[PDB]
Amino acid sequence: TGIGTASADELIAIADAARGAADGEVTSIDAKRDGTWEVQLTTAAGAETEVRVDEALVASVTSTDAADGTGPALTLDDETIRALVSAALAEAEGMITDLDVDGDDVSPYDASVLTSDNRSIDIDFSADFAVVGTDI
Amino acid sequence: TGIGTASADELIAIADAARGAADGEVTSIDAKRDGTWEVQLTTAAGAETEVRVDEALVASVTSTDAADGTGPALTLDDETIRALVSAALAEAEGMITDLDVDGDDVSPYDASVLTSDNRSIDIDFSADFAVVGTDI
Ligand SMILES: [U]
Ligand SMILES: [U]
Ligand SMILES: [U]
Ligand SMILES: [U]
Ligand SMILES: [U]
Ligand SMILES: [U]
Ligand SMILES: [U]
Ligand SMILES: [U]
Ligand SMILES: [Zn+2]
Ligand SMILES: [Zn+2]
Ligand SMILES: [Zn+2]
Ligand SMILES: [Zn+2]
Ligand SMILES: [Zn+2]
Ligand SMILES: [Zn+2]
Ligand SMILES: [Zn+2]
Ligand SMILES: [Zn+2]
Ligand SMILES: [Zn+2]
Ligand SMILES: [Zn+2]
Repeated sequence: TGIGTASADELIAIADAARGAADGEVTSIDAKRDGTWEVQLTTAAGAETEVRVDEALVASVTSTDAADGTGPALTLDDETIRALVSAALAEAEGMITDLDVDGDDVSPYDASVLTSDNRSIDIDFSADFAVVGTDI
Repeated sequence: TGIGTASADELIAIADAARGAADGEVTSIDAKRDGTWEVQLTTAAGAETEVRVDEALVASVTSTDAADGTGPALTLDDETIRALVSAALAEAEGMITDLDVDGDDVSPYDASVLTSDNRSIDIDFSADFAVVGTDI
């Protein structure tokens, strides 16, 4: 794939990840061909560790709104995210920026595509994943 | 920046990160302009949570080699990674694939650049960060 990075900041992040999984100072950062990195740490003594370092996602709660006093009928289960992402990218090419199942019940799903133009396209979909609305 | 993704797989990863920080099924995935995502989860009851989701790096130990029976004189401290990454990219443009301070003592530092050509350039540097060697 596109193995490697041009970012000192990323390499430093990868050194830092490894630095907290084992003792010793960093003596090698190496891109494996899957997408992961191997970092070698090395103690004053000469003890070598090898640390795998992967892209992770960390999730922290930001807000909260207790029960108004209805759950959701539909949801962004894995099926549903994959449908919307095709449907949306078919209708307009670019980066997906928003998916929601909030909607207005006859258009239950929404996606926002961002485009080279830096022009946002708010797309509206039927329960059956057909385009029913655009806003460019 | 390049806000968004064309990857259902990434959105599903982001939904999954959030799914494990709070209860409820996912009803919104939204890219914030820093680089993070907000996921809204929603319980059967109607309780909304918002979850921040960031790029993280996770580090797991892979191997180990106890003391042969010398630590490292030099190391890839943050200073040193930033020097090598410029020095290397100056000498040859592309993605950095390896940094090491193993070397042969008169060339204490090494970098590997990967290039559009898919041609690897193994570069060799003095303690003073000058190029002393290439291998194309
Ligand atoms: U390795
Ligand atoms: U990621
Ligand atoms: U909320
Ligand atoms: U949204
Ligand atoms: U938000
Ligand atoms: U990253
Ligand atoms: U090792
Ligand atoms: U290396
Ligand atoms: Zn609130
Ligand atoms: Zn899943
Ligand atoms: Zn489903
Ligand atoms: Zn709608
Ligand atoms: Zn809309
Ligand atoms: Zn071993
Ligand atoms: Zn640091
Ligand atoms: Zn230093
Ligand atoms: Zn060398
Ligand atoms: Zn070399």
